[PDB]
Amino acid sequence: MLSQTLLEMTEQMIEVAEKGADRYQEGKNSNHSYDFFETIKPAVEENDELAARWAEGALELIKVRRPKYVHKEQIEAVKDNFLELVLQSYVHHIHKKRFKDITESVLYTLHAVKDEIAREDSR
Repeated sequence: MLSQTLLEMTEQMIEVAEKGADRYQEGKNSNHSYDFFETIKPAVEENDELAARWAEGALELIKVRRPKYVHKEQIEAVKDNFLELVLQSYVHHIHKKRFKDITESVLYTLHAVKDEIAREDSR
């Protein structure tokens, strides 16, 4: 792989998360029934694939050279929170505070990985 791929995947997840946050808020304000098999399920499946490939790349990144601000446990925690964030953006059952907490957690780790990449890619 190239750090370039990881970076793109990182930015893709950030966008999924930010667009997800807006979808969540819009759903709480004025609910809309999203289709399960045609929209929700495929969104989770696609993002599940994205998250897995990202994690493997992120983990590779930290093994080759010990990064300054990102560690394994942090990378591993993204998956479950990210997937919950995706599902809830459509069904929005969880409360505002909880949605914010997982979104904040996911975004920070994503930004951290992004920072490490840029820092090490610039030598």
